[PDB]
Amino acid sequence: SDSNTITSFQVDCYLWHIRKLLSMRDMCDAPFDDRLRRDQKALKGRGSTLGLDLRVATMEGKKIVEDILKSE
Amino acid sequence: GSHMSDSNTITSFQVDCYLWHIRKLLSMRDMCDAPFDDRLRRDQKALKGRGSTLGLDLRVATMEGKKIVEDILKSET
RNA sequence: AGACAGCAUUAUGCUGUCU
RNA sequence: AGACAGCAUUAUGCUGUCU
Repeated sequence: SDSNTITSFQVDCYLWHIRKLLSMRDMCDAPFDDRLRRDQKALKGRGSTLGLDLRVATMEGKKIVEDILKSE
Repeated sequence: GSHMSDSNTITSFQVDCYLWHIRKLLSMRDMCDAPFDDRLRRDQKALKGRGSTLGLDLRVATMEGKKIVEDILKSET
């Protein structure tokens, strides 16, 4: 395993989760939803390549993002 | 005369600006991999083009995006 | 050699926004 | 009709992780 690869996957999962929440509240435009769909497929493959549950990785990404924002 | 776009087009741009800022922080702390930086560089380009088309300053949209992201994260239940 | 993701360029099809 | 961003598919060149 590569730390930065893992970290970047978990962070990408968390930001997808934020984007998904925006889309579910019907607050995004169609190209935003198009990127949502592309990235969802992409994260399934990245997670499977890494042997990581996407839900757990999303939770870890949240922790990471909170830390890097706290350090601002 | 001139019109600002629909609400959702502006919201998506502001959210993307703010999420670009979060991603950039990860890169500046050397916590990302190389493809992640590749996407960072692509999207910084695209966001400048979008902001120009929209008549919006991405530095302002970033701060708006910050508020939108926090209001939906707090409201998440 | 394979799996996976991306970037760049290309061609084709399309979506959105603005004018 | 144009500008911008994107999505899909194609081709070419790369980058990264894993086996």
